[PDB]
Amino acid sequence: QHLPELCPSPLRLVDGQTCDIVNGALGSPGCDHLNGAEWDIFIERPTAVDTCYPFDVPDYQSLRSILANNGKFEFIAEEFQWSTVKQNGVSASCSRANVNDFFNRLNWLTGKNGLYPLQNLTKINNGDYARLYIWGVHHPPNIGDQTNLYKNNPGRVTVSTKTSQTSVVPNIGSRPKVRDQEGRISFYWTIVEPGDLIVFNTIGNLIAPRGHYKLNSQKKSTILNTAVPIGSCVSKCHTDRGSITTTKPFQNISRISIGDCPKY
Amino acid sequence: QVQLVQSGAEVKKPGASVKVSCKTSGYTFTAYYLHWVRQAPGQGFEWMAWINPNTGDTNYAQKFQGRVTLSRDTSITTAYMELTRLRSDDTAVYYCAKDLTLMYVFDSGWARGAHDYYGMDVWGQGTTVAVSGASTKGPSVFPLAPSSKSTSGGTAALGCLVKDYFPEPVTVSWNSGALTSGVHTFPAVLQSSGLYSLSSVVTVPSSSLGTQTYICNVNHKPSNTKVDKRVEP
Amino acid sequence: SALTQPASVSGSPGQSVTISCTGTNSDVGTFDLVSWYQQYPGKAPKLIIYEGSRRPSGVSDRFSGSKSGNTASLTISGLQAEDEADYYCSSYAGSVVFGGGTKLTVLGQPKGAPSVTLFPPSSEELQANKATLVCLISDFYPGAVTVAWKADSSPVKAGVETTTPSKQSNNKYAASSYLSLTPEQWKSHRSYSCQVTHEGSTVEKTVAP
Ligand SMILES: *[C@@H]1O[C@H](CO[C@@H]2O[C@@H](C)[C@@H](O)[C@@H](O)[C@@H]2O)[C@@H](O[C@@H]2O[C@H](CO[C@@H]3O[C@@H](C)[C@@H](O)[C@@H](O)[C@@H]3O)[C@@H](O[C@@H]3O[C@H](CO)[C@@H](O)[C@H](O)[C@@H]3O)[C@H](O)[C@H]2NC(C)=O)[C@H](O)[C@H]1NC(C)=O
Repeated sequence: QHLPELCPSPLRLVDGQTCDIVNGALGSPGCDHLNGAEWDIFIERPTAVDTCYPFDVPDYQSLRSILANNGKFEFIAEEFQWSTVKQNGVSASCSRANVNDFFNRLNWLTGKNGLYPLQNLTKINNGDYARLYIWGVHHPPNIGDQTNLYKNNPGRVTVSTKTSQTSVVPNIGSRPKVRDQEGRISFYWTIVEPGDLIVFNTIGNLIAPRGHYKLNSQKKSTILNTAVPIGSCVSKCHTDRGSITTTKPFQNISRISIGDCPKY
Repeated sequence: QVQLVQSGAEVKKPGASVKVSCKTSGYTFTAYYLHWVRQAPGQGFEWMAWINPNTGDTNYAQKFQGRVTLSRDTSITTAYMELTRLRSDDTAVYYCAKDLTLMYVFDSGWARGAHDYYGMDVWGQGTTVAVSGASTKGPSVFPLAPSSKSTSGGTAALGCLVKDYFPEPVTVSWNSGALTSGVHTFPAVLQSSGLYSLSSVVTVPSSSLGTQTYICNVNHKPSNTKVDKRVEP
Repeated sequence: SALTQPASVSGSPGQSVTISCTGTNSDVGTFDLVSWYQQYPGKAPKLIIYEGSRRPSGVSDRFSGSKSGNTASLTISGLQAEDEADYYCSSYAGSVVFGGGTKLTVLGQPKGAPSVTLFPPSSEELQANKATLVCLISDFYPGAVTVAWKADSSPVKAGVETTTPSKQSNNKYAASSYLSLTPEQWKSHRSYSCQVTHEGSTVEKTVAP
């Protein structure tokens, strides 16, 4: 026996209205409501759709679970300074209130008139928390756009730390039409512990971040995909299709259980 | 190779309306702004308004808000600029110029945040617009005599006056083109009545006085007038 | 919104000429990134330097601009050959601001020789009572020529027209000044003079009825 309503009574629930937890951290037009909220269990609706620029996340499974298990959506505003470039590039596929907008937590760079010189900027972390930086690399659908946006045929993105380094040179190719845009973005992540530094260096094709996140690891936070909505009853246990409020330790309902719940 | 073609020169009576067309070539007409600027005789340039070829957005100056009005045509790149209720003050060479800033990339869907001015890198050849309150009419030609006292071997000059002609250019030739050496056509002088006046002179030998017949040929195509005048001592 | 420029710049060939640019309080001191232009007589202007110091594809290295506080300057260090033109300047002060313009003069010898020729009114003008006099100045190098009419040693200012000096085919200049009056004013006076003050030598032409 199970209830058809999710009840948060002691736990902390967040309704991901039109936003997957990954697009929620990027700052898509529909994901303004989620920003600035902690949670123990994030409900991810299967009706969540893409709204902004078409993109793809290598190792998407890791970034999804890491963002989930921390339970903190607070964003630290860190002022980056970019040299001899034009920032705040917007897109038409990413429409926010019918104004040509971009990711609320990201920054798109383009050359100004005649050049895109070598960028060299660092931010050493000495805080009492680990920092998560979310950045992307833009792939032009034509070689001609590669010189109009970034004034370089061999673009490059090299985001390094004290232990790792990831050098990516974008590949140019025509992708199928996704909201009238044949260009894709590859998003990567790099975690910086206290006493570690993060370096940014790009001769072209960078989706720069407007800051970083706060990381509280080894904390109880998880995610769940379901269509059942939230109710108003009292329970510490939630399953794949409802809440369970029984005392019998053996209940045959589901295998996905969160909390102090009776076994299979 | 980038070029800007502008509509021909026009003359309007005060209170009328003027429309000028600018047709771009060799560049994506919707990827840049478009400016309109005039330059008065002996004066500097004065900007009027800009237009967004991709959206049709416009922004005028206070001096021309309510009279000028821009328009854009996506096919064949012709922009326009209509000025209503023009007056005798607005006599200027109107230019059409492309701003250097790129604002859109249609394949990658990119757009610039706002607009900043850097420079107008391409200009149109210019449209000369004249606004005067007078009537079109042909010139009044009158001769001008040679020197009064002369000896053998010394040069003497005789001219040909042109007066009271409203539309701009006149073409003067001597002996239907046979007499070329010495011909110097002086530029006109705008009077306080509105009509111009110039003169064409030519140096000739003093021994040829009365021997060779000299006739100035003046042509005024606007009112279709052609006047030939012989000069005698 | 001033963006003031000098009225003229004079320089000898082979040396450098500097054309400065200043505005009002904080109007030009606005992240300058200024532009410049070069306009030949009777031609459309061209963009020579944008963003204050950068050149586009085509301009030789002789053209250059620099930042001097509130002033922005332009240096032409090459053997000036065909740099005689009107130089303008433009920035952004709410609505794109333009400078007055500075004309550069390539150096050349004066070789002054006006050779004024005054011509009496023709009989057909006197019939039509137009009564117009013709003075023709030519073959002088400098920029401006000053003219002043006087009849019977009395200065005449009512009914006089003067044109801008015009560059001839042999790089010299010329101009023509007119005088409109009535036949009853011409027959009564005994002489009509035309004085051209041209950096030292007055013309001596005078017509007698
Ligand atoms: C990128 O910048 C770093 C320096 O740091 C960044 O830029 C500074 C100007 C400043 O804004 C700072 O805030 C910012 O974080 C440059 O790194 C320097 O590298 C030099 C060595 O050669 C170059 O780098 C190495 C790693 C290789 O990539 C080579 O191919 C490069 O040519 C170092 O300079 C020397 O360091 C000695 C240390 O004992 C010192 O004694 C010497 O006097 C000399 O300075 C230096 O290690 C390093 N500088 C710093 C501050 O770390 C780097 O060159 C820039 N460019 C690139 C492409 O990375």
